[PDB]
Amino acid sequence: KKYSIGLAIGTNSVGWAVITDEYKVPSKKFKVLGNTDRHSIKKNLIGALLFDSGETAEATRLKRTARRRYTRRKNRICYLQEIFSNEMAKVDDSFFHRLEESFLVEEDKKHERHPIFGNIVDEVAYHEKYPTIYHLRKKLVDSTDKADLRLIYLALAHMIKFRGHFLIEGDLNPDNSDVDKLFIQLVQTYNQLFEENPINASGVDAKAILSARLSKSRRLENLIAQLPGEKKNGLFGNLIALSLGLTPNFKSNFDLAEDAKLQLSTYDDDLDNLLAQIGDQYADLFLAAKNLSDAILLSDILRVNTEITKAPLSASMIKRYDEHHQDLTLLKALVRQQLPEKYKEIFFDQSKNGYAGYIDGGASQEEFYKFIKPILEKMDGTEELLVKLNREDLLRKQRTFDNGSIPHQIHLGELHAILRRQEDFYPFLKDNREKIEKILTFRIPYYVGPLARGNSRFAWMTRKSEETITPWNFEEVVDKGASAQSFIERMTNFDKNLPNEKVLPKHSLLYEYFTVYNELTKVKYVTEGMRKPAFLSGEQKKAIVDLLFKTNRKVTVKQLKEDYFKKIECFDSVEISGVEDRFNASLGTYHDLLKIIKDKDFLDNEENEDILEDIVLTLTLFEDREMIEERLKTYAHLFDDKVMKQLKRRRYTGWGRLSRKLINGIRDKQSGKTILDFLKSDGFANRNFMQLIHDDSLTFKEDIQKAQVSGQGDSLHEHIANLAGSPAIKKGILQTVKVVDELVKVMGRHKPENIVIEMAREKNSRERMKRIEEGIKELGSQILKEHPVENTQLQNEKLYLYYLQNGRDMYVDQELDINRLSDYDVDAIVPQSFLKDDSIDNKVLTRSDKNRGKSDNVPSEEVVKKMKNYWRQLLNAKLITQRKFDNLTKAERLSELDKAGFIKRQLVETRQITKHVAQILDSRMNTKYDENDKLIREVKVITLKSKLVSDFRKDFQFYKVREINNYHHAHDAYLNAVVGTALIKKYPKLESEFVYGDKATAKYFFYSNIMNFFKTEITLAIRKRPLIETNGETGEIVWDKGRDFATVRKVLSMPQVNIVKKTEVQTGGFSKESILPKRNSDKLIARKKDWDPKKYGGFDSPTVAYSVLVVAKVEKGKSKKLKSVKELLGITIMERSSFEKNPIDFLEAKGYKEVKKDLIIKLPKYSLFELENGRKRMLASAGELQKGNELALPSKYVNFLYLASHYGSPEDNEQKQLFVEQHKHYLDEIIEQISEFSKRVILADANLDKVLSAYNKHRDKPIREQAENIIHLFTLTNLGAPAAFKYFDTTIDRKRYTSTKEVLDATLIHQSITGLYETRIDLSQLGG
RNA sequence: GGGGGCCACUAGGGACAGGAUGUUUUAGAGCUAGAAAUAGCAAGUUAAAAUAAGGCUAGUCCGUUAUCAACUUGAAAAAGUG
DNA sequence: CAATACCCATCCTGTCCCTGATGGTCCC
DNA sequence: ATGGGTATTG
Ligand SMILES: [K+]
Ligand SMILES: [K+]
Ligand SMILES: [K+]
Ligand SMILES: [K+]
Ligand SMILES: [K+]
Ligand SMILES: [K+]
Ligand SMILES: [K+]
Ligand SMILES: [K+]
Ligand SMILES: [K+]
Ligand SMILES: [K+]
Ligand SMILES: [K+]
Ligand SMILES: [K+]
Ligand SMILES: [Mg+2]
Ligand SMILES: [Mg+2]
Repeated sequence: KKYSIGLAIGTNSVGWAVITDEYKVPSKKFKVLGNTDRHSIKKNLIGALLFDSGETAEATRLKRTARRRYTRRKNRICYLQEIFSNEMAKVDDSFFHRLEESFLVEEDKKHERHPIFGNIVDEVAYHEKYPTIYHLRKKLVDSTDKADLRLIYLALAHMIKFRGHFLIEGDLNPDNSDVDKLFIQLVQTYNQLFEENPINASGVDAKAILSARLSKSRRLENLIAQLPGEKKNGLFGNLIALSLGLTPNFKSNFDLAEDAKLQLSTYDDDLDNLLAQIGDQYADLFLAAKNLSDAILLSDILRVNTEITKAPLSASMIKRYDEHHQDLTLLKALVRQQLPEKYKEIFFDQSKNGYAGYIDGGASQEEFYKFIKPILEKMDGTEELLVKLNREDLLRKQRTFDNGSIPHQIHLGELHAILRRQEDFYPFLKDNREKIEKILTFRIPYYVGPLARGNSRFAWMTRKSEETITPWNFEEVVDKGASAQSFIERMTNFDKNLPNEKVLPKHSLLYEYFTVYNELTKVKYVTEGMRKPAFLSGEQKKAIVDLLFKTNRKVTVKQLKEDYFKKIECFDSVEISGVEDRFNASLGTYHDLLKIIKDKDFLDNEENEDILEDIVLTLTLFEDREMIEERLKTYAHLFDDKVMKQLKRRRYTGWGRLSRKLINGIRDKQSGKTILDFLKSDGFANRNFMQLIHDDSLTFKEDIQKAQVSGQGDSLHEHIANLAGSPAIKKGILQTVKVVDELVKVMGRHKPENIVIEMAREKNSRERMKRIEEGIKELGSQILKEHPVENTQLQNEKLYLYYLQNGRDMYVDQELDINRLSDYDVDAIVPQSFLKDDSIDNKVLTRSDKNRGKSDNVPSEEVVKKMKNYWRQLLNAKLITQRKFDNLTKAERLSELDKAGFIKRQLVETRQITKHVAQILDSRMNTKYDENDKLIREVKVITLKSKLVSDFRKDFQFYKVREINNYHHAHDAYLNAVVGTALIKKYPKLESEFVYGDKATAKYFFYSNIMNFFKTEITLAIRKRPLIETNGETGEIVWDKGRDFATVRKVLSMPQVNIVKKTEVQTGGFSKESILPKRNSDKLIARKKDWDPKKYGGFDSPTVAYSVLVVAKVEKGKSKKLKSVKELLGITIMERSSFEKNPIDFLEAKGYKEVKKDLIIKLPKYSLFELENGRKRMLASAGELQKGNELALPSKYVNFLYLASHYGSPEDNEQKQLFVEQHKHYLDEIIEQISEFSKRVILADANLDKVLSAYNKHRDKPIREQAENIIHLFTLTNLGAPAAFKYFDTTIDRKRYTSTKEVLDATLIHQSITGLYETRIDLSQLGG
């Protein structure tokens, strides 16, 4: 009794099948438990587990961090209130109490309902005086009078509660950067550097032009237009563009070779890098430009003169309010005069998108502008209002979405101003001025995380002392250093060879020395007289390092040949091997530090090694400039303040993969030399890192083995979670392992012969729009400016390719037409006959694919000559990738080995995740070791790609139609088992390539014809094969083409297939997040304990974690007479912990009495119930059901639907077409099969009748179209939740099962993971 | 085949610190002519508070991921059962 | 009860770690 | 997006 297992691992499914020697699927009687008359049941050993997608932790994390932010904002306000407590108690002893209960209805308010003052007169007077908070803010900033303390608190609290971003380090408002003066200083430094070519900037109103609410390039065009004989791409134009935020190219301005693209948003290097070529001579010039950027940016936020107020922000908000008032008055009068019938709809209808809906309804600024633009264009006198509308500056509010550009420094300026104003009248303000400022300014450093005390699995902070941390004691109670170190050390890897050693920083000098020597030691060179290529000696390698690697950032092969072999060795022709074009490794950190410290002798002295290694470490471990300075202070005596400042400014990111103790630490017992010592010099063997750690002559290997530790073993689940993959496929993996365990238990604990596994292949429009916007603005093209596109629009392949190609053909240097995209072609770079890649990375939009060249290869050489420059531009704009660029440019460098490789890649799985699944299964099956202490592989784990069984299905007409039912997962698993076992039986030599564990034309031919042994006749550029295919060596039979195909057909035709939808408790949010308005409904859920939703609104739509069958009695009528009931009670996710802590008390609180504690059945989502005539339902909620049956459509109809819908040789195409038309009656039959199914199980009379009418309406339609829509028809029959579908143009809405009463008398079915083991409970025997 | 260092390019996972809206109740005295329904007009831009109910471990912490047929013995974790 | 239509929080900045996919190079 | 909650109409 031998057998194999076939598995199909997917993101929502795991298919499984058991096969025997004859590729047959067994069938057993399985015991049935429960209280029904059935004691056993016949099961086929084939099925598929279904489950909802595994979810990512992203949403949970976002909610967690937002939670923390709300807590901490509340704490900011609490600090501020604690500061005011005593003096406010002297002014108004209940002010903060009125504030805390501002939400409460007056009935529930324990104080006066007017918050600020507590009487109606003063409150109305306040609001008349300061219609917005910014009015009071500006007053307190500018005025010299003593203010009411409550008014002060309100302004300061408004600044603290909404403080603004911190994306700008340092302080702000350096003389308030009025744009004219920075523009003038730019002109001045430009005229300083170019006295012969000066710019006349007189009469140019830079303030208006650069601060205008216009696009960057348009403001650039305006300013350039104000300068005759001066162009936008010149030096000054490029500087103004850089100040406006564009990406100008300074190459052409200074006749550069290096492309000097600069954007102020790598710039720190990109400027230094550039300055080198033209000197520091020009630095100040560019600097006078950078400042302007700041000013321009501030001109976006502060739209008022900054010399009339120290509150430019609040003044600009008041400008908004005043223009809103004026424009609203004018608009009201205009509409009164010209369109008097619309006035109401505009100013009274909250449902309409007029001013009413804009202020009181749900209309956004954008929706209101869209609603009122035609009304303004239709009337007269609205020209200025239309101008303000198109500038997005009409009837503006003050609390909006574009306020994210307001830095915290501005709010801080106004806060500090108010403090210095009123600290003269209150002493507690003066003595707590810096404290309040710190309340506004303090941020938890990202490298500290939560300030937990041992109850957060996310926390890592170390405390210098054990006491409550506040904004003013943070630097003292918290260890910024140890916390910033643990921030990274908990996420970095250790050296795999020496597990207890930390890896080196990636940009470590020692690490880069290692990499360069390791690459340089395998180089070989030949000259004319030499007999054989030779290695570089230790002396030669040191000479190359000193002369070349320590003088150029990158060392090319040309530099090696000329600057060394010619200069030193006196060789006119030298052939180099082991390195191509240039060296991969390089001593970049050496050159950074040589620029910064300018002491080459310091860098070359081995004595300073340690120090340098520390510095880089410090520069990499930390990112806070203050901390970097504090750490580098111990070397302050070695460098000037210039060098030390330049040194603290430089920072590195990322870490290496080896430890210092491996590179330059452990030494060989006899040589005393470390690894790096062998790299620098190793006789005439020049052994690299791998050889060094594998030669038994040396002790490196033995010490590596000894250093190895294993630690604690993960559980299966722990091991799977720590894998690298999408959590959905990990859910699939774990379910697969559980399935295999249960299947082995079914077979009497006998382990299978083989296990064949296949793994399915694997918001976004926002990323697409970002890709194109960046590529086109980096490109500098106005095709996006004239052709606007929305994010959704990029879900079209051809249009997305159009924008990625800048509207040009990719094989011809010509423009493409948008409206002609239907006439163009989308071609694969490397042909899909070789690389089955259908992504944008291997596809190209061209006018005609003929223009690619020959279709059997990579684009021809002529196209590459024509288009390499344009492709390089698309590559630098990141519109095409480097892999795409390399495949496009391969003709100047496709070989037969490449084709053999592509074909093998289509068949041999190499994804690491599938190998991990194979490793898990193999280590669970094969556990014993032989006499040589080598693993005994009883169970062979084979892995296959989907194309094998796909091609098998299409070649032998075992077609799949996914929409008919869920049987195709299990069928895929079965075919996988069969194909894999037969394949390794026929060619055992291929075990290496397909089983886990330890000429180009020949392999091309072989791997292309590997699957031909199944066929009877093969036509290959006609040969015929025997009926019985056997193994050549063993003589064992692998495939009988007369009998085994019939076996496969019978297995696919079997109607009983164990589909099991995984029952899962629901988790996540309590309910819909929308805070609904007050309503007289018990569906409303209180957002806080005392906030009765009928007064305050609240949530609805709670999510049921799982339902519960309650058999009890409830009071009835005014007499409270106990009446026995049996019903489904949905325990909501929020009620879950309370219900589980004590279920009797929970249920009695809900109203139930005398609950039978033993008849309480937990029913998760998708719980299975069987009713009459085999009709099945799954629990969707406590009050709704999903379809629970599969429609087992016969195989002839499945194949007919495949062929007819257009889901080879022209003669075979004709035979298939002829079979379609000869079996046309199948159509009606299929309908019949659906109807009898629906009437039996679905029970949607209206829908089935509408569908029958639709089918009888389109009987004259073409057969292909009718079949395509019959495919849609199965949405009515499909397992699971009902959904709407369309038969041609008729739309069928979903019939829901809005009542769960019937299942209380049906039979509940508990299934094991495979569905082979059942427990069935007659629920009709409960109640009375 | 499997594994490693490097280079180049991409696709995804995880954690932290922050920003702007939104929503909800209250506050921002609506007025007049009618008894009222209702008519006419005025006004509107702002704020406070909450933003998973809440928890104990009381931290400027934690509360939406992963995991879950049934049954026996189990406080549970977990084994066992056809 | 049955059918029907409607609703559903959104957007953004920064710092950092990790694997895996493809191509290439040098090795065990 | 899907698919369960909700109010409306009946
Ligand atoms: K009261
Ligand atoms: K000009
Ligand atoms: K609104
Ligand atoms: K190279
Ligand atoms: K860093
Ligand atoms: K010094
Ligand atoms: K879920
Ligand atoms: K879950
Ligand atoms: K490699
Ligand atoms: K916020
Ligand atoms: K009001
Ligand atoms: K289950
Ligand atoms: Mg809270
Ligand atoms: Mg708000």
